[PDB]
Amino acid sequence: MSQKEVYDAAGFGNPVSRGVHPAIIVVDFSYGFTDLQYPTASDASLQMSRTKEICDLARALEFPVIFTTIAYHPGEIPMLPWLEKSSGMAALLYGSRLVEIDMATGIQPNDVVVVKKGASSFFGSTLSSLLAGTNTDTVVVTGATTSGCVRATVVDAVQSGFKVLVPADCCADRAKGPHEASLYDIQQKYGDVTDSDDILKWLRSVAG
Amino acid sequence: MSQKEVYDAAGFGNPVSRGVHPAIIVVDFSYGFTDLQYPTASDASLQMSRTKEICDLARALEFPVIFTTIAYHPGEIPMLPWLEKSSGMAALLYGSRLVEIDMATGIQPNDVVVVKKGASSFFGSTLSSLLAGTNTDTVVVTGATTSGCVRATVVDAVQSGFKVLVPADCCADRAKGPHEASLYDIQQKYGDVTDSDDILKWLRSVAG
Amino acid sequence: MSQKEVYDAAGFGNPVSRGVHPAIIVVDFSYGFTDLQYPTASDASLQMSRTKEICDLARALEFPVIFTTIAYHPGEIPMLPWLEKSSGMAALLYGSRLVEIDMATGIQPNDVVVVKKGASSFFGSTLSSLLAGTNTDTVVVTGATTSGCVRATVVDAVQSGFKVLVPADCCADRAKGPHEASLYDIQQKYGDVTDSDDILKWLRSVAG
Amino acid sequence: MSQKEVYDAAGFGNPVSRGVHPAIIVVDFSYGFTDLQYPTASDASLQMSRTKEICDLARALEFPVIFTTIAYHPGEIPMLPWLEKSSGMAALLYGSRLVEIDMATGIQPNDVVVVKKGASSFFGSTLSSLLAGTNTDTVVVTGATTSGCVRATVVDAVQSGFKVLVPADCCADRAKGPHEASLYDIQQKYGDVTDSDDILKWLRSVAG
Repeated sequence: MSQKEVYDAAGFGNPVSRGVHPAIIVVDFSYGFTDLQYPTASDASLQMSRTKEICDLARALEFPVIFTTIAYHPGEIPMLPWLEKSSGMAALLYGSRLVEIDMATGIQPNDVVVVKKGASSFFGSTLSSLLAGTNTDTVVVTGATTSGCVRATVVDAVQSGFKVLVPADCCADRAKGPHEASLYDIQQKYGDVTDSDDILKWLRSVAG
Repeated sequence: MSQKEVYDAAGFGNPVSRGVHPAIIVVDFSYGFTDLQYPTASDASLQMSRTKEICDLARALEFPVIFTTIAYHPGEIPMLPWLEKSSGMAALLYGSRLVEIDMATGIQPNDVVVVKKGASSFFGSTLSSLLAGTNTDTVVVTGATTSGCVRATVVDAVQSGFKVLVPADCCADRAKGPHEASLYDIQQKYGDVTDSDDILKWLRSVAG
Repeated sequence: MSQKEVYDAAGFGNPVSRGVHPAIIVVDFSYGFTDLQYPTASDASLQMSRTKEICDLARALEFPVIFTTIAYHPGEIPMLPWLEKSSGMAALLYGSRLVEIDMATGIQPNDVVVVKKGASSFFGSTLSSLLAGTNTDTVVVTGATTSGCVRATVVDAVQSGFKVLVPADCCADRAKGPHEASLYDIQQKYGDVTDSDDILKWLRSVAG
Repeated sequence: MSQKEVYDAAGFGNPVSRGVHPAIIVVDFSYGFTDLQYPTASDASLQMSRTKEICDLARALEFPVIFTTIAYHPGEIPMLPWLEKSSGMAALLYGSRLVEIDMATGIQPNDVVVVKKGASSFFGSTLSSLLAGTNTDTVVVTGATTSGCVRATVVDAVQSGFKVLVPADCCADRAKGPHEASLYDIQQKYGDVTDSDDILKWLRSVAG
């Protein structure tokens, strides 16, 4: 059997039947991840403009739009073993520009920001409670990086009881390889990989 | 700059300074994932044998050895959106042979089994509590599959405050591509990828 | 100011605006907690019959009905510090009668049982995912004991994003004092304390 | 039999065998809970002074000292059902004086502050990860209020795998009844209730 045949027989890759209460999660489009002056950053310019379109529509339709950022207090750095492996993350300190949401996302004062300490937007955060509290059934995940925080957020979203959509053109990464690998795993096991055009049309449809 | 230089500059790929309270986590070496009569399974013959060596030594040294398995009640199936995407997992039912831990692992009567409903062994489970309760500082993660439950468990282990070691020869997957992509991401961001020979020598060293 | 005036000015004791997607959580009505032959048990006979009425109605109306039980593998006992304080709980072993749901609840084969290791039905369990996955917005909490597992479950339910109702006549405890104290705290801070008559009428109303 | 005999027979009230890696958790000694100009506050003058002694010693011994606070973005308010019941908490806004830690605690610039959205300091927060990451085995819990955030934090600490000590003279509440009821439940089921004198002597003993 080919890999495609193996995954098919294993029952992977089924489509998600989308719900009627969407929410947008924008994962770590902070300057630390989007401004190339910083060692941890990637080129996310196109991805942020696509994400802005999605968020602008969702916000106007009164669907939840939630941004995430990784930020640390100095005393937390030696306490968290993730920062031993991923030591570049220690630069993401409260009060620094690195932790601020990139303005290219079109973030507005109303928009809730959730601060987290790991990869997943759900881990050690209030995110699940906000989604459950707004009766969310379907999440659209965007952000940086595809192979890191985005993939981790996607796994947690489906595990938490939410259907997951991922517009590939809204996900940025440091390299094509890990980007493609995570989108494959997501499409097979965790959510539907699609594009912003689909998302936009879909959001208009559920509002209608 | 090259991918290697980008990840280096971003602060990834640092070694783990190993602790002195090890625990072994054996992720989903149930018959459902190891016996090729089931379409969800992979060839894990070598991997289980190497995992057995690690577990036997750890158990003899009184380090926690914890096995995980995915099992569902019929009523849970329509409740969990993961099962929409990965519908093959719905075969993993309480009372079935699919959910039983494969005896090739060497599992003993008093070894703890954690039942979970998703990919990560930590998600919606008692795992973090067992490890914190035993003052564990370093986990060795093994099992099936590398790109699925293993990877998810590794991300959660480091996020939960445990240093992570992953012996690659103890991890099985249904395809080479996803296996290697996950090992890459782990080595960069989440833990140290190594082999069973290293783990065995290391466990004896902490015992000494 | 009187205590009543203090709590009122502090903004406590507001009513809950009930949602339209109810679920019933039956906390630890296992024989270990309901059969007086066991040291950990209380008289829960009246409470179980009221709970049975609620569950029978909810089940027939196709609202989720979920039972919880505390059960341990022998190897878990030394790992969990809760069992150092509450050592009677160590008797609740898998395969024992103590962990079985009391038949007086009217539990049916279809009903999902969630196994947990602590007080809260949400802690280290799949409960939140089942409720989110069924688009639940309002939970009715019943079980044993009011001051222990019930109160803990109630706190976690509201924290998790669900509105909470507690029929007092469905909650059993070892003594009146702790029972009354927890119902007070719940009414002030966490949910609406009411009775089974109210719940039954309310469930019929949302179905209608 | 009497209540005392019932709790004894049920296996409650056992002493905690204290560990050797202490951490201090200071629960919500923010101005919102300690400054009587705010209707959510209680007199915590003595309690903060005794907590300061514990924190000063722990900090000098390089044991983690972690402060918690409840803070909301305006957008989060309609999302969290806890705020429907306990509407006074909606005053606890980012940027306000209400959410700042009271300087009477002795809090130092590099002491870690964890922001949370509910009662328990562990719920939807990074707290468990910080404690596991520092190999903490025993927590001392202090703060406001005994029957609310303190109690919830204590339940979660033991559930999360940490032994719990609660110096009663470091816990403040807005009424005597709930304070005593919570201390009773804790002493029976979750941790050891003691005083600051004991904690100070104990901390020096583990240091020796």
